[PDB]
Amino acid sequence: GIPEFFQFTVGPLGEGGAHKVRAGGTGLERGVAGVPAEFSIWTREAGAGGLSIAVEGPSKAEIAFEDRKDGSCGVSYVVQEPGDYEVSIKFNDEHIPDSPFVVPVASLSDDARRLTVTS
Amino acid sequence: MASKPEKRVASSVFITLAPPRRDV
Repeated sequence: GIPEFFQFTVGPLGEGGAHKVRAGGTGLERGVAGVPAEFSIWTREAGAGGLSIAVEGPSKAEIAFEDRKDGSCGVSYVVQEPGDYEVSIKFNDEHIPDSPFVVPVASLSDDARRLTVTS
Repeated sequence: MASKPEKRVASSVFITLAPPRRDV
């Protein structure tokens, strides 16, 4: 070896697809009590593998993959009630730094404050 | 306060990308 072009000396040894793993959408900012939400997840680059998704929160959120973007994977999920939802997506164990990501859901609170919705 | 219940509820599910037999 002799990269020096990083991609290996980068630091986090690339960790693998952890770099091509892209995830950006509105469902990646907030959700509402029992309201269908979704976000995009582009991939198809590192190569075949697995994608584990550990969700945690006051309720079990649903998940729905939809290949309808010409290239971006649409993962539609559904939250049940406000709180701090946490998801961990890893492409073949390539857990992105964000994972565990955070998805604050709000019931007519758009914020669910520990003083308004008071928990 | 001290949330008596340990953390909130938990959930675990996922899938995997495994296209048909490679033949490209």
